[PDB]
Amino acid sequence: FKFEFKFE
Amino acid sequence: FKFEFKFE
Amino acid sequence: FKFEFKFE
Amino acid sequence: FKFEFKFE
Amino acid sequence: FKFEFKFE
Amino acid sequence: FKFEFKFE
Amino acid sequence: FKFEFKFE
Amino acid sequence: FKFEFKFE
Amino acid sequence: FKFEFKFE
Amino acid sequence: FKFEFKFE
Amino acid sequence: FKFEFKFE
Amino acid sequence: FKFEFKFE
Amino acid sequence: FKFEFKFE
Amino acid sequence: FKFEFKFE
Amino acid sequence: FKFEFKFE
Amino acid sequence: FKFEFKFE
Amino acid sequence: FKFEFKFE
Amino acid sequence: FKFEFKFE
Amino acid sequence: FKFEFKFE
Amino acid sequence: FKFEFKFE
Amino acid sequence: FKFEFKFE
Amino acid sequence: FKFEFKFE
Amino acid sequence: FKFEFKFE
Amino acid sequence: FKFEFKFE
Amino acid sequence: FKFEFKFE
Amino acid sequence: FKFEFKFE
Amino acid sequence: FKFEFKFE
Amino acid sequence: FKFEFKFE
Amino acid sequence: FKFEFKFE
Amino acid sequence: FKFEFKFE
Amino acid sequence: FKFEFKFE
Amino acid sequence: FKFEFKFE
Amino acid sequence: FKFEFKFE
Amino acid sequence: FKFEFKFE
Amino acid sequence: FKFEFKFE
Amino acid sequence: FKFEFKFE
Amino acid sequence: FKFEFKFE
Amino acid sequence: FKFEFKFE
Amino acid sequence: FKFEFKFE
Amino acid sequence: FKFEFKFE
Amino acid sequence: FKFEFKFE
Amino acid sequence: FKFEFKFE
Amino acid sequence: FKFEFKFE
Amino acid sequence: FKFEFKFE
Amino acid sequence: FKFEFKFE
Amino acid sequence: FKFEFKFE
Amino acid sequence: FKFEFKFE
Amino acid sequence: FKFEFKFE
Amino acid sequence: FKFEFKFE
Amino acid sequence: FKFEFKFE
Amino acid sequence: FKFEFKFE
Amino acid sequence: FKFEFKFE
Amino acid sequence: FKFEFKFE
Amino acid sequence: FKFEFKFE
Amino acid sequence: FKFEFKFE
Amino acid sequence: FKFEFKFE
Amino acid sequence: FKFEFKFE
Amino acid sequence: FKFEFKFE
Amino acid sequence: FKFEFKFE
Amino acid sequence: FKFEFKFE
Amino acid sequence: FKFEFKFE
Amino acid sequence: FKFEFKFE
Amino acid sequence: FKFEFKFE
Amino acid sequence: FKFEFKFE
Amino acid sequence: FKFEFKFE
Amino acid sequence: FKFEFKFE
Amino acid sequence: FKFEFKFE
Amino acid sequence: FKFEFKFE
Amino acid sequence: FKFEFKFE
Amino acid sequence: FKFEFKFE
Amino acid sequence: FKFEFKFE
Amino acid sequence: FKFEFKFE
Repeated sequence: FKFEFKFE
Repeated sequence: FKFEFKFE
Repeated sequence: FKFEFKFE
Repeated sequence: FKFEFKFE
Repeated sequence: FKFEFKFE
Repeated sequence: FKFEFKFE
Repeated sequence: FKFEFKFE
Repeated sequence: FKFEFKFE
Repeated sequence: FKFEFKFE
Repeated sequence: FKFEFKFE
Repeated sequence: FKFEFKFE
Repeated sequence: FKFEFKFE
Repeated sequence: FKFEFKFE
Repeated sequence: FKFEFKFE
Repeated sequence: FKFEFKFE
Repeated sequence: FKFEFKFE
Repeated sequence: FKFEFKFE
Repeated sequence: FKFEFKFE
Repeated sequence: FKFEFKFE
Repeated sequence: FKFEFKFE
Repeated sequence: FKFEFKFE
Repeated sequence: FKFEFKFE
Repeated sequence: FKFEFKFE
Repeated sequence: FKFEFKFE
Repeated sequence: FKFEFKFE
Repeated sequence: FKFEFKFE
Repeated sequence: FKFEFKFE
Repeated sequence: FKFEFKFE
Repeated sequence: FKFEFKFE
Repeated sequence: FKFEFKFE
Repeated sequence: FKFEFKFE
Repeated sequence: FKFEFKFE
Repeated sequence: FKFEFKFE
Repeated sequence: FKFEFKFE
Repeated sequence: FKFEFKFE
Repeated sequence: FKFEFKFE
Repeated sequence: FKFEFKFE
Repeated sequence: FKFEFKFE
Repeated sequence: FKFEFKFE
Repeated sequence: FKFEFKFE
Repeated sequence: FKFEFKFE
Repeated sequence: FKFEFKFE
Repeated sequence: FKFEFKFE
Repeated sequence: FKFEFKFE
Repeated sequence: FKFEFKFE
Repeated sequence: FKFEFKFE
Repeated sequence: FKFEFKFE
Repeated sequence: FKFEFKFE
Repeated sequence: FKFEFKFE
Repeated sequence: FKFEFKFE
Repeated sequence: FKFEFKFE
Repeated sequence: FKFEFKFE
Repeated sequence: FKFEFKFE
Repeated sequence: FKFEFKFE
Repeated sequence: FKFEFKFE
Repeated sequence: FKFEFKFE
Repeated sequence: FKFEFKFE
Repeated sequence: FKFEFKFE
Repeated sequence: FKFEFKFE
Repeated sequence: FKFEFKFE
Repeated sequence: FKFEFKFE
Repeated sequence: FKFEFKFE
Repeated sequence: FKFEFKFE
Repeated sequence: FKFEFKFE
Repeated sequence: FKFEFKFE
Repeated sequence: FKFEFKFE
Repeated sequence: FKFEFKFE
Repeated sequence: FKFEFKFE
Repeated sequence: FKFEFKFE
Repeated sequence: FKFEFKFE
Repeated sequence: FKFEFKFE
Repeated sequence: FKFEFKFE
């Protein structure tokens, strides 16, 4: 159950 | 169940 | 069951 | 339950 | 229950 | 309960 | 309860 | 309760 | 209660 | 209460 | 109450 | 109260 | 009150 | 009060 | 009050 | 007051 | 006041 | 005042 | 005689 | 014989 | 016979 | 006769 | 028979 | 007849 | 029967 | 009839 | 029956 | 009927 | 019944 | 009916 | 009943 | 009814 | 009752 | 009713 | 009552 | 009512 | 996060 | 062979 | 997220 | 065989 | 962080 | 068999 | 850091 | 069997 | 560094 | 059984 | 380096 | 039983 | 190198 | 019982 | 190399 | 009882 | 190699 | 009692 | 910023 | 399967 | 910087 | 399952 | 630099 | 489960 | 360089 | 559980 | 080089 | 619990 | 080469 | 508890 | 080669 | 407690 | 080969 | 306490 | 082969 | 105290 959050 | 979140 | 969300 | 957090 | 925080 | 902290 | 802190 | 500290 | 400190 | 100290 | 000091 | 000292 | 000194 | 001295 | 000296 | 001397 | 000398 | 002498 | 099965 | 089935 | 099932 | 099961 | 279940 | 169980 | 439970 | 229990 | 509990 | 207890 | 408690 | 107690 | 206390 | 006491 | 105190 | 006292 | 004092 | 005294 | 599996 | 799996 | 598989 | 697992 | 498991 | 586990 | 476990 | 453990 | 344990 | 331990 | 212990 | 110990 | 001990 | 010891 | 001891 | 000892 | 001793 | 001794 | 997701 | 996310 | 997450 | 994160 | 985390 | 981190 | 940590 | 670290 | 540590 | 370290 | 240590 | 070390 | 040590 | 060592 | 030692 | 050693 | 020793 | 040794 992955979750990535890239800001840039 | 991956979830990608790019912001830029 | 991927899900991408690109904002930019 | 991974959680990725990139900032750059 | 991993948690990564990359800054760079 | 791992916790990753990269700074570069 | 691990904790990594990479600086580089 | 491990604690990692890399500096390079 | 480990503690590592790698410099290199 | 271990304490690791690498220098290379 | 261990203490290691590796230089190399 | 051990004390390790590696030099190589 | 041990003390080790390894050189190699 | 042991004292270890390795040289190789 | 031990003292070891290993050379090899 | 022991004294160890290894040479191999 | 022991003294050991091992050569091998 | 013992004195040990091994040669093998 | 392997069998890979990826999901995500 | 190897067999992959990558769904995503 | 080997069998993998990687969900993520 | 292995069976791998990854989650994340 | 071997069985792994790696959650992360 | 092993059974592995990883968490993290 | 062997059983591991590695938390980390 | 072992039972391993790792923490860290 | 054997039982380990390794904390670290 | 052992019981291991590691700390570190 | 045996019981170990190794602190280090 | 033993009881081990290590420190170091 | 036996009791050990090894400090090192 | 023993009692061991190691130091080193 | 027996009592040991080994210093080394 | 013994009492051991080692030194070395 | 017996008493030993072994110095070596 | 003995008293042992070793030296070496 | 329920799971169901059948083999053979 | 045969295989079956359910998620959620 | 049901799955069905047959080989051979 | 059969298998079942629940998380959370 | 509850867990449930059934085999066989 | 059966299995159950709770964390936190 | 509470723990709960049941087998069989 | 049954098991229980508390840290901190 | 408090500890609590119950078995059976 | 029961168990309890305090450090520091 | 204080210690506290209770069994049974 | 009960137990107590102080170092330093 | 002071020591303190109490049993029972 | 009771116990006490001083070194140095 | 001074020593101090008290029992009972 | 009481005890005292000096070396050197 | 001087010695000093007192009992009681 | 009292005791005294000289060597060499 | 707000987000909401539903599946099934 | 339900999800939620909040940012900023 | 702020963050909030909900699952289930 | 609830989560929170704060930065800066 | 500041950081804060909450779970549960 | 609560956490805190400070740097610099 | 400075560092501070809090848990619980 | 409280922690502190200083470097340089 | 300098270093300082505090716990508790 | 307090600590200090100096090098060079 | 120089070294210095403090505890307590 | 104080310590010192010199080398070379 | 030279060496020097101090304690206390 | 003072010490010295010379080699070569 | 040469050697020299001093104590006290 | 003084010492000397010669070899070869 | 040669050898020489001095004490005192 | 003086010593000598010859071999071969």
